[PDB]
Amino acid sequence: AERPPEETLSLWKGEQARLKARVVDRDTEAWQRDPSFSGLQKVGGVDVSFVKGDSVRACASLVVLSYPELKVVYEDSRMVGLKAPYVSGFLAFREVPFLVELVQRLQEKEPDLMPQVVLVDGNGVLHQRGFGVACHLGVLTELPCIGVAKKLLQVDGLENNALHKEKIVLLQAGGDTFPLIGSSGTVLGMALRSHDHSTKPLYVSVGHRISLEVAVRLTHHCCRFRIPEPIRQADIRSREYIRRTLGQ
Ligand SMILES: [K+]
Ligand SMILES: [Mg+2]
Repeated sequence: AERPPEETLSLWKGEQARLKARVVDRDTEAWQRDPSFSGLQKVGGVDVSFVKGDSVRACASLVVLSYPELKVVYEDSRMVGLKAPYVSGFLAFREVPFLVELVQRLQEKEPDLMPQVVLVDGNGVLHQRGFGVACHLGVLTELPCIGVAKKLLQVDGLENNALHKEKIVLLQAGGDTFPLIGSSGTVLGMALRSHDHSTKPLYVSVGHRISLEVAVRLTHHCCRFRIPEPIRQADIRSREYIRRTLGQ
């Protein structure tokens, strides 16, 4: 509903700094150091869709897909009540509690389908304070997480200016990338052209327990369309559930 007061945003910033010390930005799973990701069998995807008329009602979805076939083997959607509006840089405080609850519900119902990695709609370390929603989910669940964003977060001097759009033009095939370098010189993420018949890139960053190069290549391998299939299937389910709720 209402934008949070400065007292709340300060506490949220403090919480992000405390948790950021737990981010692991290298590979820690045997399949991640395999040239073909042999051993990777389950890739997760999450989405939260907010109802057009209601600032309280939302639908959170978790899917698990087989790898490499990308078939849905687990799905869960839930209507939830929002506690916070969208504020850029504080996305996790609007939705990460629902995602954690979705992972806990999977652990109770189908523990053998726990994903080995989760694609999250939104940034990881490409973030105002280096701790976006993909890092936040990763630290709370200890699952490997990848941040996949559909627009460029303009932090650390990153801009969607004419030079950025030129670089996008040079991305000519599915799988082409260019690095996102902050003013500090740090590599924050990668722009990725995710398939041959899309021109607007994805922006991929490390969430937790994965390296950037592995994060980018896996994201590419999950793309049948622009949006990686685990996120895409969670989107589809969240919106269908909202539709059926309003009657349709
Ligand atoms: K989402
Ligand atoms: Mg989505």
